[PDB]
Amino acid sequence: ELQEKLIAVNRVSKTVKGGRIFSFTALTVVGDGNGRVGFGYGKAREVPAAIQKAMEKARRNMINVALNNGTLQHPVKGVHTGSRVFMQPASEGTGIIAGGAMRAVLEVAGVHNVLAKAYGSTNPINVVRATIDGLENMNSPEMVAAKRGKSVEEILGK
Amino acid sequence: ARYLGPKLKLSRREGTDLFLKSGVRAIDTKCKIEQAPGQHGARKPRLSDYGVQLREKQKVRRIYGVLERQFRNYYKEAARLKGNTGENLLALLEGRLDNVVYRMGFGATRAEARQLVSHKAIMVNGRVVNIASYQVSPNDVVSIREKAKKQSRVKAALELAEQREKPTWLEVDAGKMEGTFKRKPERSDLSADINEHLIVELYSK
Amino acid sequence: KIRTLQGRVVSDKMEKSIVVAIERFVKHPIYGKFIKRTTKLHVHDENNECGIGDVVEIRECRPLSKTKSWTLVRVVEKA
Amino acid sequence: MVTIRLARHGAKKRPFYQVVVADSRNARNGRFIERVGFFNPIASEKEEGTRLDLDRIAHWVGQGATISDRVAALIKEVNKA
Amino acid sequence: SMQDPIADMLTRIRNGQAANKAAVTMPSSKLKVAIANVLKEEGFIEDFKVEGDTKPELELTLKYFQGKAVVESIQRVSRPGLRIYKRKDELPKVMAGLGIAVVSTSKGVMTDRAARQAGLGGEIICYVA
Amino acid sequence: ATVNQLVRKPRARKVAKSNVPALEACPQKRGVCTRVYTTTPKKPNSALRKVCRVRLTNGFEVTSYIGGEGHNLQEHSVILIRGGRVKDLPGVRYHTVRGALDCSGVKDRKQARSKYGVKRPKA
RNA sequence: GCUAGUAGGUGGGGUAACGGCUCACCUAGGCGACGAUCCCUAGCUGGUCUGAGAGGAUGACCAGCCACACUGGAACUGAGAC
RNA sequence: CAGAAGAAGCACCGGCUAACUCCGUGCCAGCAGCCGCGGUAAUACGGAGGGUGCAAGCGUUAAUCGGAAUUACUGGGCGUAAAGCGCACGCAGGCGGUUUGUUAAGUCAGAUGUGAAAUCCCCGGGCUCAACCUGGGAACUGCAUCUGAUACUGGCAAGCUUGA
Ligand SMILES: [K+]
Ligand SMILES: [K+]
Ligand SMILES: [K+]
Ligand SMILES: [K+]
Ligand SMILES: [K+]
Ligand SMILES: [K+]
Ligand SMILES: [K+]
Ligand SMILES: [K+]
Ligand SMILES: [K+]
Ligand SMILES: [K+]
Ligand SMILES: [K+]
Ligand SMILES: [K+]
Ligand SMILES: [K+]
Ligand SMILES: [K+]
Ligand SMILES: [Mg+2]
Ligand SMILES: [Mg+2]
Ligand SMILES: [Mg+2]
Ligand SMILES: [Mg+2]
Ligand SMILES: [Mg+2]
Ligand SMILES: [Mg+2]
Ligand SMILES: [Mg+2]
Ligand SMILES: [Mg+2]
Ligand SMILES: [Mg+2]
Ligand SMILES: [Mg+2]
Ligand SMILES: [Mg+2]
Ligand SMILES: [Mg+2]
Ligand SMILES: [Mg+2]
Ligand SMILES: [Mg+2]
Ligand SMILES: [Mg+2]
Ligand SMILES: [Mg+2]
Ligand SMILES: [Mg+2]
Ligand SMILES: [Mg+2]
Ligand SMILES: [Mg+2]
Ligand SMILES: [Mg+2]
Ligand SMILES: [Mg+2]
Repeated sequence: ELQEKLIAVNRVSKTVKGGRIFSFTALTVVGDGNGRVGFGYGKAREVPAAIQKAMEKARRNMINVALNNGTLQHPVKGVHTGSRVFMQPASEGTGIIAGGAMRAVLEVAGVHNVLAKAYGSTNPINVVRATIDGLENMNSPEMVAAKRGKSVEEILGK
Repeated sequence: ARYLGPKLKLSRREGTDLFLKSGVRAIDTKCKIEQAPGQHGARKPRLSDYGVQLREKQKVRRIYGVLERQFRNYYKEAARLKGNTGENLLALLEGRLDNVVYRMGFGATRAEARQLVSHKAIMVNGRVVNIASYQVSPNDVVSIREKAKKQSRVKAALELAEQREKPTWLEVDAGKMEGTFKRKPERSDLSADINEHLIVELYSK
Repeated sequence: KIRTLQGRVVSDKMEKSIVVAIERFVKHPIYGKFIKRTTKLHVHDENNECGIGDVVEIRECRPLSKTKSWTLVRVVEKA
Repeated sequence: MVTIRLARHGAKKRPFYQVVVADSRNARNGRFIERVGFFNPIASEKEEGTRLDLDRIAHWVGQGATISDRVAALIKEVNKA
Repeated sequence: SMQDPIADMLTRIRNGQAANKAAVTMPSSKLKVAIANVLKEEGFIEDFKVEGDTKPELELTLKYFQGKAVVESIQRVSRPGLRIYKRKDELPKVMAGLGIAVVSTSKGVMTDRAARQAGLGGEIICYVA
Repeated sequence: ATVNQLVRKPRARKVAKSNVPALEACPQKRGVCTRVYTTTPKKPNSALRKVCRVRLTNGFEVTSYIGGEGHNLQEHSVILIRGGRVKDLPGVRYHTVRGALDCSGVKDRKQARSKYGVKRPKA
């Protein structure tokens, strides 16, 4: 039911009196392929434990995205820390034209066609955060009409 | 300009049957299909995303017998043509004369259909065509030449063809050894084990 | 009708001649900002009516000297 | 003088002439005043092998343009439909 | 010194929405009133009124839907340092048509869709989304 | 920068200098070896790398690496050089083309033969 | 900072033709930080390569325009050439 | 007509980057675009077996754009990463509160002329296919002129008081 993807595993270190203690971090995303997506970040002495923790957090941190037939509603910009991302809808058959970190998020969320670009820092943790922020801030015609007190036809008419 | 090596190694690398043999036997009884070729073939291949895209593209290429320059040209044409690029690419591949002959059943394999086309045994709308990459238009008629109607391999291919699923976009008469290309096959009429969006993404890398 | 320019007299010290500055308002090709440009023309001024600062009116004609190919029509405004 | 002639285009062994009006001094495939038609000598059956703007040709002839022999033959064939 | 009252009006709207103000008040002008009319017609603001004779004051009543400001973003486009004019065939689309662009045409201030229907270009005053 | 400032002084592109100036934008250049010798690499590497000081047909005098195991180059040998820096060798910006002019190929080479000018063995 | 035929005017001459094109006289002007003058490089365009675009780079082949013809200079003939 | 008969190579395989083992060597010989590799159990040097990618080509070098939002118009920055003149006054320049009228320069609309052909793109046609050739269109985002629109910017005239 839920598609899970491991985006990056990194080895970090802290120094103690006897020397360096290594550990691992895992960044993952989960999604239902129908507008729900979440990301998890886990730390452990071992890679499988870190990955399991990340999946556990991702399953709990899901948000909702208003998709339009497997594409975005409109161009969106997202930002987190040094990472800036830009995404726009594309015609059917275009595919996911995006870098790896954005691609995992978009694919588990269920975006099938999109043109994307990452500016600034391409650190995967912050790129994932910026991508999810843009998707969560995307608007749909229903929301726009409701908030403006108009009808969907008046929003998208002549 | 044509792959001339062992055929089952390609299917073993791609992890599936590519219909590179006639089908009189089983791919499992002819080869270790579940195992990749070579000394290290038993290893579990961890594939990156680029590896997955590349393997999908190579699978389609090996199925249709097309080399890289021609396939890239096909992709460029598919992107240029209106509509869904992956579906356009699949339609362009299915429009090839050798593939049309194989689907009509005059060749046991696509390689055999290609040899039949090359050796001037195939006619399109009453003219001899020996170009394997010739594009077959709708309402076109593909027929076996009269001097080649006596070949036993054509009859063997015809009796092997009905053992498989009949293409619904063609209309074949085996008595006269001739068929009509009624229309371009839709995406539904093609195999569901082909992910053309992987190829489309690969050619954007 | 006849194509015609309008400008401001910046010099009149020549005999029967004046220098007229014509201002154009054009969009910068790269940055899109509308900027002012100036072209200076030598104009034939018979009777030496024009003075420095007057807003004058000019048209194109045959060459009259090395640098003169324009001639004065009327004085729109006098300084 | 002004003349109406054929400029050879197309490919090797497969010529395709453009019927053009030109100052006769210019090179055969060079500067021309106005294109008035075309002539394909290897045109297949059911394909238009010759097309001429007879109104423009007559206008230029009235203005004083001469006509090459091949273009005159083409005009005769076109008029003899 | 003050050199763009329109950008000032837009900023007052933006900051008031951010501060959850019921209404925002500013010195009035005919262009500001025309822009306010477009905003009200499109439903981005609730109402507006002009009070006073010698020093007219424009008040705009802001709206909130579910605890969130209706004006998600409002941005000056043409500005004194750089004027922006667009022809009818190149009128911008805001948020893939979900937002509006306020355009000053020879037939008055209207949205980009209205200018497209009238077949007119003009000056792109601002984007609202 | 504001648009006024850019109108006054436009953005300036930085010119990039070539890392192979002695080639003068040619794919190769012919030279005559004035010296053939060995040299030691920069740390953390250690070896006796084979180089030659060569005077080119355009008058440039440069140092060129001699790749491959063993070579037949000496003073007055006429060689062809191509672009390519040797990271651990200080100021060696060019590579000798093995198998061109007086430079022979590498003996008993079976893999990557075209990179060292070795003909296909008759096997 | 540059310019004395230099900028303009009158008259004569000259050209197929307007014109400091040339000559005599008079006026003291003309160009220039919206870059004159000087120095370095360069045939120009339709186009070509790249790029999502905006741009960046480029001007071989084909076609339009220009310039040159061992080097420097000159005219003759001619509808047209220096 | 005859007979599979006359017709396959090149680069790569530690990561980026698709593809792994043995033997030889032992900071040597050597590799290398970068990270780096080589010190006696080297998937990085050299050979072999196996494999990967292209294929009558394959690699290398040179050179341009890209990736480079790394000159940022679209589309960047300046407390501490590079970056606010030591502080001012002020010419040129850029910018300009509010109302009415007028003008129509900017701006907008339409039309006309031009924007050579070829090239690019779309729909077709002919070479067995394709490259290639070719019909028509679209485009040439520009310039000029004419006729209109007057909200906004500019000019002109008259004001107003909230900036000064
Ligand atoms: K790390
Ligand atoms: K397509
Ligand atoms: K004169
Ligand atoms: K070392
Ligand atoms: K002179
Ligand atoms: K004179
Ligand atoms: K004179
Ligand atoms: K371009
Ligand atoms: K250009
Ligand atoms: K000369
Ligand atoms: K050993
Ligand atoms: K900027
Ligand atoms: K106007
Ligand atoms: K006005
Ligand atoms: Mg080929
Ligand atoms: Mg003159
Ligand atoms: Mg030169
Ligand atoms: Mg770019
Ligand atoms: Mg040239
Ligand atoms: Mg000579
Ligand atoms: Mg004469
Ligand atoms: Mg000459
Ligand atoms: Mg790999
Ligand atoms: Mg070993
Ligand atoms: Mg090796
Ligand atoms: Mg750039
Ligand atoms: Mg920066
Ligand atoms: Mg410091
Ligand atoms: Mg600092
Ligand atoms: Mg200070
Ligand atoms: Mg001050
Ligand atoms: Mg004002
Ligand atoms: Mg054209
Ligand atoms: Mg047209
Ligand atoms: Mg006004």
